[PDB]
Amino acid sequence: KHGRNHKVLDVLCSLCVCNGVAVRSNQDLITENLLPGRELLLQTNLINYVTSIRPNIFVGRAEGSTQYGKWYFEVMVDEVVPFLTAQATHLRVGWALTEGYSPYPGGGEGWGGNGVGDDLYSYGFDGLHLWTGHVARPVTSPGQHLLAPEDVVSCCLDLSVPSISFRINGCPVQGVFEAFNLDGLFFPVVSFSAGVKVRFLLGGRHGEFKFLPPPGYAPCHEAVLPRERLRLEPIKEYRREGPRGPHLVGPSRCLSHTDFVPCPVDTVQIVLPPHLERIREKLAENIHELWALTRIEQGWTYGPVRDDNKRLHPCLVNFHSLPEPERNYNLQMSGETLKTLLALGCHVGMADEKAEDNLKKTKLPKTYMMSNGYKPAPLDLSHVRLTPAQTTLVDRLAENGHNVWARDRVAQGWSYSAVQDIPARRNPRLVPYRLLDEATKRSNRDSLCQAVRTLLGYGYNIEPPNQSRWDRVRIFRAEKSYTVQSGRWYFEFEAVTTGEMRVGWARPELRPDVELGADELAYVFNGHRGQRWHLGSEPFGRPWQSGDVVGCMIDLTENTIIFTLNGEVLMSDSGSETAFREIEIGDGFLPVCSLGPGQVGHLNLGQDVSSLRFFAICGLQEGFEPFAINMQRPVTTWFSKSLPQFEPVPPEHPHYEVARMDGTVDTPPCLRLAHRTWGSQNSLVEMLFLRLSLPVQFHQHFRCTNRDDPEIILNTTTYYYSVRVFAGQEPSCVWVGWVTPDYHQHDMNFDLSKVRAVTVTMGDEQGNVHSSLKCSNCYMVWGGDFVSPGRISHTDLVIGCLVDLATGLMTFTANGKESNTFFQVEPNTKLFPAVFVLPTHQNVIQFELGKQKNIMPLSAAMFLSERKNPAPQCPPRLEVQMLMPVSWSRMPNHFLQVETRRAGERLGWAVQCQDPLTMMALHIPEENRCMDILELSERLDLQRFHSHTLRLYRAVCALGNNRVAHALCSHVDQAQLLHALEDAHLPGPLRAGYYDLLISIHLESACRSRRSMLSEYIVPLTPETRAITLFPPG
Amino acid sequence: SVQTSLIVATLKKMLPIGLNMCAPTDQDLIMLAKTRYALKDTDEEVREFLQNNLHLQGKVEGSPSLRWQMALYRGLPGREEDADDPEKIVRRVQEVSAVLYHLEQTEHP
Amino acid sequence: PAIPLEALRDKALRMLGEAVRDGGQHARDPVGGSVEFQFVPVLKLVSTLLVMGIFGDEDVKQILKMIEPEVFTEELEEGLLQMKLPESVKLQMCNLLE
Amino acid sequence: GVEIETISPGDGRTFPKKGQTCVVHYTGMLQNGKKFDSSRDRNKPFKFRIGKQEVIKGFEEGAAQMSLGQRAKLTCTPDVAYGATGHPGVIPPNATLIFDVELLNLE
Amino acid sequence: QVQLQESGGGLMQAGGSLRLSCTASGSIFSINSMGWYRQAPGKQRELVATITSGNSINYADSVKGRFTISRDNAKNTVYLQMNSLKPEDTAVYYCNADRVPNGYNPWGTPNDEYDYWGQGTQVTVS
Repeated sequence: KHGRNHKVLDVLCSLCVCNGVAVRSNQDLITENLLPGRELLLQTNLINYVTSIRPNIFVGRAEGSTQYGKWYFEVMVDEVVPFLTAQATHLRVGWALTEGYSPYPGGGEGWGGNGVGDDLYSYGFDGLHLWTGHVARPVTSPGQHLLAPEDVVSCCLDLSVPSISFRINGCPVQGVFEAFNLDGLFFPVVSFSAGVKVRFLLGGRHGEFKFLPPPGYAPCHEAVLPRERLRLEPIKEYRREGPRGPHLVGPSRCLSHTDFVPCPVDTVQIVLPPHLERIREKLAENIHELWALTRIEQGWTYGPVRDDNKRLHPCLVNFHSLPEPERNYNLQMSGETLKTLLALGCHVGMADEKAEDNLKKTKLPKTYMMSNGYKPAPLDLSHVRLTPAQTTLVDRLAENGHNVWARDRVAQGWSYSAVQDIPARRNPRLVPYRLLDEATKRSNRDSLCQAVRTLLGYGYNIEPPNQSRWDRVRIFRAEKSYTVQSGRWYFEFEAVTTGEMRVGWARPELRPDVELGADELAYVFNGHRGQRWHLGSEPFGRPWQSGDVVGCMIDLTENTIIFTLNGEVLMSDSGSETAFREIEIGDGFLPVCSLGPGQVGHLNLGQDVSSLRFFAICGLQEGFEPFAINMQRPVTTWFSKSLPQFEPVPPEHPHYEVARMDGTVDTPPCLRLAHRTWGSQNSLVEMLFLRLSLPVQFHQHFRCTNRDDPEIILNTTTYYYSVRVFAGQEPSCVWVGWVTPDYHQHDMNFDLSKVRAVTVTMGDEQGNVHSSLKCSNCYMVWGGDFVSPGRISHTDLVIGCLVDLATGLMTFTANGKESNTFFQVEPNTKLFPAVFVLPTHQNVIQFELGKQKNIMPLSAAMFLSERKNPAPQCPPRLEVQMLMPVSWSRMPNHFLQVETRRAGERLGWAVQCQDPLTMMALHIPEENRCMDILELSERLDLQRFHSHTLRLYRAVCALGNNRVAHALCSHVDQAQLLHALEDAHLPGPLRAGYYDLLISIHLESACRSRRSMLSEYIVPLTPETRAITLFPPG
Repeated sequence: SVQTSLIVATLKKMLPIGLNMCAPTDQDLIMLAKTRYALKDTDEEVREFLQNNLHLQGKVEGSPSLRWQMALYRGLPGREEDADDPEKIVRRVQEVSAVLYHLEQTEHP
Repeated sequence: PAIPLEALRDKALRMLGEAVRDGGQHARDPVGGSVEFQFVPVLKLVSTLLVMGIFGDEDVKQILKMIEPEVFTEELEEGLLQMKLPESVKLQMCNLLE
Repeated sequence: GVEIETISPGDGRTFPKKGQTCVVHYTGMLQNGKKFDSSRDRNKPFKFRIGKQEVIKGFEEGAAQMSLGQRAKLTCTPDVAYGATGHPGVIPPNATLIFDVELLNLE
Repeated sequence: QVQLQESGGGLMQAGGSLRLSCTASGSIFSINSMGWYRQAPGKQRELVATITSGNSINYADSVKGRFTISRDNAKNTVYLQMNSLKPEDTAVYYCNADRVPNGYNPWGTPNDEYDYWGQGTQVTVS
């Protein structure tokens, strides 16, 4: 009720023993009443790491997209090793979304090992289940072997109608994924544990399909982008390997449907000046000159007749003596070129000022035998050359032509494919202009450049014309146990790419959301432009390039930081060597670096001196020391995880306030969220994502579904909370419902359409579907839809929500009116009360927890102790939790090695992982998520609670309670204990606790029993007894 | 100014060079000679007391902090095994002592 | 509840061996955070196993030599007695020598 | 009564008979998904006679029904023993079970 | 977009006089050249006759066949008077519209890219 405290555990297990006397009664009662329940004490397990690999083939659907909807691929298993290292090799294959599916290694939902189907942004099939939302779904198939080796499984996807299908060993499965959102781009994904070998079959060139695709679905190998080569890569990675060693990489520039759709400028609405007709035909005449030039350069020749294919020139005169068809043919496109110029901002009019007279018009090949042709080039480029502004104008003009052509091709219906299937309207060059290779770009802009030369020869007067994006930034900082408050240190940062790369020293309590340098807790230097950053931008040094190493020495004796670039001290504008001065001792400083989107660096802290380049150039004789040099193990580092997470409300927040009031009369106990600085300067207003901390879990199965009757209240199953919207708050900005632990959407232009709901349909294999089941990661409704007011609304809406632990029927109630919408979820959903709001008034939200007609309070739902009490209550554990954009997370000291390579046109690409890696995971029961156990090295409160939990475990089985010790062995396994013994990154208190727990639950009674007998020396008469002598014979 | 004077500026530009010769293990003898010049003695006298204090050479095994520094100093490509002559060692330590002692005098006068 | 005694014996002997080697190398990153947290839990394990009689002849020979090599070898190496220690590790060392 | 569902096929031909001590390694959970009894984690397989019912009765029935080399999830209804007043400290008195047990080297 | 109807011909015996009237309407653009294409059995799209504004027949492939293509720009409906029915004429026909007359392209590849193919109908020779 009050929360997780160590002092409560001390109070509990003061009953463990007294003066060295065990109390079996209290020991068994505490064991039986805490250890089977398991909602309070955190639990720890051993798992093995997983890795997800994708092909770089991103295909999606939107309004007018240039992509095809249907695609098909296969995976064939070479070999699996089941139950490797005491855990089954998890292996799922399916489809995943670039925008939303981030499979960060280590931790996550459930007990970690998050694969394809452990989220609503990806759907997979491991052989027997269609995994989605961390939930397995058994399905009947002809062969149920869970991807045994030498088995080939196909998977196809349709975007025009949302559909995902699998064909295990050629035989299709009886399940189909459908009704999923179509946002972003979908790619194949294979999630695997170690000790596995698979092959990615893409058909056609890269590999060959074992089974031909069903009609409609196309091979994925043809969807490869023109400038991209088919490469297997980790999906969302923050670390790679290079020449020097581990290379830290930042985020990546990802595509979507927005850049796959073209949006051109309409040029048919442009008025025609006289200059239109001024140049419309002189451009056409030079165009005819290029026509003669092209037929000369080709195998064609001179002729009077109207057939270029037979070595004939239709015009047969220098000036085109062209009929109505071809005259209009050149007329309209010359005009349209002028229309695009005017629309996009190029000026119009060609005042040559004797430049036409200067124009030679004498570059004639003279191959013509008669009056045909005789069109000479006028040396437009030689007389007047292009300028870079005009060349970029050429690029965007050809882009506009590409986009209008793509627009009409899409309107009639065309698809992108690397093979140009004309009868299928397939073409590899219909995607927007920002994606075609350099050949198409040059071939579509070179004639435009020649047209620009013609304009220059004509003397043309043409003149050339809240989301902080935490996803694009990543902060990497050494662990807070390595802080230095004295000494002189030095750590290198090597640059692989040139981007927004920041490097320096930061206070250990730096905020992950705000970027480096903006806060006073970061003395950082951005080497993209050389500028340093303590409380703002400051010009300094010089911008760097690829291959440059920055030295970043700090000395706390002189309270300064000095940066070196390639062994030479960077110099400030004023000429000062030190970038920052007058630094207080503070709490210490830590090596930190920020990487922009698509940046690669090498943060060499200085573990090995020979690897540490340029240290002798600057630092060996200067008295500075390599940061973390003598430490044998590599330094653990923490990266800013971009996955948003709910955290408890901070009372230190200067913008939001929560007031908790209990004992209210004619009112349930309430928590009011208000804006501390509404309508003031520098006030942040964004989407506020609330969530009450405690979960609500359904019963195991759905066996049976106003001064109320006490027995009916005791028999009820439903619960009801009410959120109250204040005057001045827009009901259209309020969303009330139910969040699963898997909710990680932080977008501030929130729409109910953006939520992820997906349905799974399992039926007869021959085509009679019977079972369908829908799920969603969220269950809000749109408050504007509910109010239907259609303008300040002073009325207070109590938009309350119902939930019954049986039959999953969730109905709503707005301003005392039953709701026409309902939701249905399977048992054991573990939902959370939630409300989303856009602050528009001083008073914003009031959570209200109480009872209603035939209604059991939500407090009685979330707390088992008061399940019979109808009185509403607000114990300190329940609280408002707000979403936070980013949070720190540990990077494991070792990552899974994967070897991926292609073998042949038939075999294709193969993925192999052999070395197994095991991680200990600490699972928080309420949030249904696990962190790495080593992550507690900076989470000191959870460290305190887990150390005291180990103390509880030791002393419930202390003093020879072998029954309870056996009961403990389920919680704490033998292999678990062995790994906690062997590892070195375990914190101090946890290490001592686990060692003493092993001794207590396995060796304490036996050791005591032997110790009580070592006092005596009862010795019998044996031939071994006559063997002992005082001095052994040397 | 005094700090920006070009003589001290060249000197501080050449301290990396001017500490490149001496071994890190020699820093004990550096400190003893440091006090020796602090006593305002002549060059001959400080060198004589340097020879009198020669045997108090630092030990590589004493601290791992200087162990890897010795690894750098021995693995330095320009270093040679014949440069272990105590005469060259004492001349270079007394010279470095004179330079940086007057240097710290100018920084903290 | 049971657990492999011979596996625990070899595993703990190896763990304290690498702990002694690390204490020889004088790292600035002691396992767990401090020399105390590096040594006291392992020494509790060794003391409990020793009084429980699990260790064999060759194994206690290793333990003796690796507490103190020069004095305790039969007919450089930094002993656990040889290198300096905090209070709690000394306490467990005395419980081992007893 | 149990709901036995095969996971990976095995021999499918040799089934345990009444009067044979079979050796099985398993990972037992509750209906929630709750790893508490894992002989794989303990690295020690478990032996059981069929007929004496030294093992829990639902596991005994499902183990008789599976074959060597094959793994199956046994969904054990609470009518299996210690379904009321269960083993203290590990299992609350009234709850379900599941066991992803495979049989290896049937004796 | 320009979404023209391809029709004309059908099942016929050898040497069958067929008027393949491909109808085009609802199109302001790509009214210059109105080409005819043909998939022979196991063959690519072979152009047969590309009429042009002013009723100008194009001769690039299969000039020998008496295609006799005609069109008026008033209604943009083309009609192909194909009598010669060779065995390889047992095939399918297509009707494309574009504003680049065949045998005349001094701009580049995008101008050729502007084209609007047809439905596709069988003309069978027996």
